This record gives sequence, C-alpha cells and structure tokens, in this order.
Amino acid sequence: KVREMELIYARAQLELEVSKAQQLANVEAKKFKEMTEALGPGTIRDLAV
Amino acid sequence: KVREMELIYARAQLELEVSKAQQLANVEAKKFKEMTEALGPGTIRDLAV
Repeated sequence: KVREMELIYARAQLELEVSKAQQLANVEAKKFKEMTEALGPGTIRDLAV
Repeated sequence: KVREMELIYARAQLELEVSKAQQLANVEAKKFKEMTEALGPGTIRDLAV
C-alpha cells in the first residue's frame, strides 16, 4: 500500500514537474521569439557580420 | 513474494521514469525546434559563417 501511495505522489509530482518545465519552456521560447521578431534578422546580422 | 512486489515497484517506477524522461525530451526538443523556427536558418547561418 505504501508503494501504491508512493506511485500516487510519483505520478502527480512528476506530472506537475513536467508541466512546469514545459510552461517555462513556453515562456522562454516565446521570449526569444519575441526578441528575434523585435530586433529583427538584420540586428543579429549586424552582430554576426 | 517479496521478489514479486519488487517486480511491481520495478515495473511501475521504471515506467514512470521512462515517461518522465520522454516528456522532458519532448519539451526540450520542442523548445529547440521553437528556437530554430524563431531565430531562423539565417541566424545560425550568421553564427556559422
């Protein structure tokens, strides 16, 4: 029974964990996408060339 | 019987483990894919050339 409850904590906490990492990955990637959409191709072009 | 219960903990925890690593691999690869879709081929082109 302790193994069972342990499976409950495991599945729940793992799901919340993956959801957190996913949502943070979302805000991060959306942030970087906002950056490249903002400063534009030519700015990173300036940094590169 | 202890070996049997041990097989239960083993299969369950291993399944949850592989599921976790898989979902995290999903958020990671989706993150990187979001990056390359965002900054674009020409940005990594700028970093490379």
